[PDB]
Amino acid sequence: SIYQGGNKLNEDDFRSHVYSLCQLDNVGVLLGAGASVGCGGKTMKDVWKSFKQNYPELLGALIDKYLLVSQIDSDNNLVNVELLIDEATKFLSVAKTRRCEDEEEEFRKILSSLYKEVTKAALLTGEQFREKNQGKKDAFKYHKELISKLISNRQPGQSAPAIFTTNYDLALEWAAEDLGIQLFNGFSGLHTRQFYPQNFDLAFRNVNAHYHAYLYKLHGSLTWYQNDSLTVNEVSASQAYDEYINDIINKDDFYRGQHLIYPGANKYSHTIGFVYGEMFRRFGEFISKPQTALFINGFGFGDYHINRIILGALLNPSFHVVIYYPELKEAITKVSKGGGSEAEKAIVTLKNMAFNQVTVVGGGSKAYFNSFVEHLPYPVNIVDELVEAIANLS
Amino acid sequence: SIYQGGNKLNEDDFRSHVYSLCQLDNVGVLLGAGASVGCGGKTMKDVWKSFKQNYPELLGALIDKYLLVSQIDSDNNLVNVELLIDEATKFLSVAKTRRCEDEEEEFRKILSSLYKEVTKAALLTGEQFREKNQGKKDAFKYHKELISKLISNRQPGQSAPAIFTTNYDLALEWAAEDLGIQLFNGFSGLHTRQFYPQNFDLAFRNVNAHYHAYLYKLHGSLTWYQNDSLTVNEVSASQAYDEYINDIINKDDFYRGQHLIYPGANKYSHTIGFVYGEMFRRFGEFISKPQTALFINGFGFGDYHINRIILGALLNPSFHVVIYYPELKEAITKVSKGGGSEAEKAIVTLKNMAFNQVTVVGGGSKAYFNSFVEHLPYPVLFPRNIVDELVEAIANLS
Amino acid sequence: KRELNGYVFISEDWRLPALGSSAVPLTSDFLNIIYSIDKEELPKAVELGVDSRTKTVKIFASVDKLLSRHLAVLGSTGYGKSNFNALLTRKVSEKYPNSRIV
Ligand SMILES: Nc1ncnc2c1ncn2[C@@H]1O[C@H](COP(=O)(O)OP(=O)(O)OC[C@H]2O[C@H](O)[C@H](O)[C@@H]2O)[C@@H](O)[C@H]1O
Ligand SMILES: Nc1ncnc2c1ncn2[C@@H]1O[C@H](COP(=O)(O)OP(=O)(O)OC[C@H]2O[C@H](O)[C@H](O)[C@@H]2O)[C@@H](O)[C@H]1O
Repeated sequence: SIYQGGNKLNEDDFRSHVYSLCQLDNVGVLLGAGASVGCGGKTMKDVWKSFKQNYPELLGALIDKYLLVSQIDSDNNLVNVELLIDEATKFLSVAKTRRCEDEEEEFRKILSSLYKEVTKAALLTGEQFREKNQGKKDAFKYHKELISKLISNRQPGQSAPAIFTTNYDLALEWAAEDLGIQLFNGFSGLHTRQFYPQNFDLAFRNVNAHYHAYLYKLHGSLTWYQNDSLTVNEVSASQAYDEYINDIINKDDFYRGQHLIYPGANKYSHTIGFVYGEMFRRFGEFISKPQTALFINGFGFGDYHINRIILGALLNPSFHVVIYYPELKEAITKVSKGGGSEAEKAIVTLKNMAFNQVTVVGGGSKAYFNSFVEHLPYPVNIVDELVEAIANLS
Repeated sequence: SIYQGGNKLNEDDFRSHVYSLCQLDNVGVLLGAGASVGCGGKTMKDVWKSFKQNYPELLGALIDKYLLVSQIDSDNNLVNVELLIDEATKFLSVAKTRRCEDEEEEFRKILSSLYKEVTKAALLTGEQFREKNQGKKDAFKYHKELISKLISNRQPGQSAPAIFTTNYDLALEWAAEDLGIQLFNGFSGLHTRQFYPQNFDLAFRNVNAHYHAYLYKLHGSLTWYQNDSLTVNEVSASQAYDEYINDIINKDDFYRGQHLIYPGANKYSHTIGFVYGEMFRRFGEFISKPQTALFINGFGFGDYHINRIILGALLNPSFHVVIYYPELKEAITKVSKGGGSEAEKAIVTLKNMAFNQVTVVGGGSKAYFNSFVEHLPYPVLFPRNIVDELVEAIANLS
Repeated sequence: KRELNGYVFISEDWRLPALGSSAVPLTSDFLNIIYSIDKEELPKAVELGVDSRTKTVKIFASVDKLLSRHLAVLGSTGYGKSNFNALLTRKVSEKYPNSRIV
């Protein structure tokens, strides 16, 4: 269940260890696409397997003529969607630049289907996505508790909590508005909202006598786009749905070009890559400070750069990491024969090394998100009666 | 085997005495040509043997005609090579000025043979002298230990250790570069490196809430030369090997004039003698400070000026010295019969004289460089790998 | 103190630490070193238990002082009196079957 260098642990000692590590100067959590399935999300391999069956005709071209997908991974559903989209975008640009009508019209069809597939599972509410106060729903009962536990555990006169994520949905932002706190995502403005990297160095205070957290998105969001002005903008959910989401989902053929920013596409341009570079640099800088604690869950360890930066950061003897991996049993069985994928080697190797600050969890299903939020320390509804008073007069 | 004040001493008391001497204000060491024997070097006797073996026809011109070497010293292999080189670099200049062709032509061959024989014994690695990361090998395992030991015994606010040597090889630089320590040797610049005598008075500090030492070379180095500019330049090993070392080692007759600075040859020019003068003056200035402790290892006590300077410094009541000498017994036996050489007489006179400031260690194989490093103390809280595993994991991570 | 390549333990109640000495917490390695016995009688010991504070240190005991002198056990009812006797007898039998216990 719980391993650290080769020994077991119980529930109480693990809780005490978690509480001890939640007191250092800097605390940050890294989240992946696996933590969004508990509220209506889908796994990437689910998207791939639902895509190849829906468009069997297109799957032949991706493998036979352009050599963009390996057949073995397609059988094993080991295809990375982000890299596929990023590499497919530049083919269309090259075809347009060289004026090849056949290749251009062929490529204009695959991207529409791919974007329809990827954006279908990111709504999390269906048609009701364009409504108000979505954070009051049942599915977001855990996110509010996690945010409240993270904020309330910080001592006075200390740094603000840091949150990292990879999913490009609004699930983690819906709870913030209903809770009543302020999240600085690097943007500022209402009528014409723009991007300012210096926004990450601000803090509130009371002139006559506190709620703020920092969020980074390493792969963008659904509300970010570049409207031909060579500048980045942000809009609301209703505005985005009225602008382009509805047409993409409903219409069969609707593609425009290098206009949307998700899930990490159009990196070739020198204007869009700025955001990704800034976010990655800020992520790298954070884990290089002394007295830091890092929590990882729902990450498949498939990103080579993240693994490399994590491994290289362990040379500091004051660096702590907590990692969850529900599929450690199949990993250890696979590595016993000296075989497996790169992710298998990455996850297994991090156990047979000599360092007492590295924690690995392989409890099969013990490493789920609702249990992870439960493990956080907590202290040991008054507006519930005014509803009747409001209903009295209407 | 261990004498101080004319009385024997055991191992534990000696080890406790050595530790107490490392807490003084000033600490310095002095090394000789014997300290590099375990890394692949040679002593002066081996050099003279090889020279008089490989070039037997040239000994006649040196002994019978120009009266540069005596037969008795030649037989016993007790010839001062650097003094011979210095004295030979003068006949050539006189002959060149006076316009005597045959004398000018003979000394070119003589000096070419001498340099070819003396240069080959200092590379320490052979053809891999021009490669990189030479400090990661296992032959330099004890120099790093010595450097780490001397640095970690200094409390904050105290001075930095100083190292003196009479070698002209790159062992200490290679050892120090691997550890991540910066040595000051009075040179600055990269594309044009020059000699500034005032650089010996600088130290580092941090402004973000570092570690260094000093190195004095009393006889020069292989990477120092002067090229028609009336100034001294320093280059890396690769440039020296590609410029003149390869020609020196692998050519029949190839000699140039006042170009090389080692082992103290061209002292008749006021531009070159400045470096030697400053290097020797700082040594004499160092040992005149109160509360000073000095270790000696690998020095043959064949020099007059160093002996005179060391003897004079004992008049102060706060100067302590520790000496190592493998051949104490033979020197004691030879002198008691009325014979012996100058070094043996000097060391016996030092041993006999009654002082608590002088310690002499002699045991044969117990007075070597490897044993000397062991006596200095490890701090208890010094940590001791995982870094190799991390580097291998990173390298294998595609 | 530090030895040539290892460490030994000697205690005399007349040496005291100097003033201004820094204070540090103790790791389990130093705890292991403190209870270490002479290198001559290492394989002549019997395991006893593990401390409750760290639960990572092994406590041994040489046979010489284990059984040369006499002994007595004091405690309340059922608190490791008969259990300890049975366990110690079993261990000394396992280490040396030649032993006799009545
Ligand atoms: N309900 C759950 N609760 C907690 N963890 C879960 C749950 N369901 C699954 N997991 C874990 O969630 C993880 C998902 O495994 P993988 O299939 O590799 O994830 P992905 O395909 O979505 O992409 C993974 C990342 O790769 C990309 O680069 C992005 O960074 C993505 O975030 C596993 O550990 C599951 O056990
Ligand atoms: N492994 C060893 N460790 C220590 N000492 C050793 C070792 N091997 C030999 N020895 C002894 O180390 C000594 C080496 O003697 P030499 O190299 O001729 O003396 P120098 O280096 O002073 O000669 C250069 C001098 O020339 C100028 O005039 C300056 O005076 C220079 O110092 C012998 O006793 C060896 O037995």
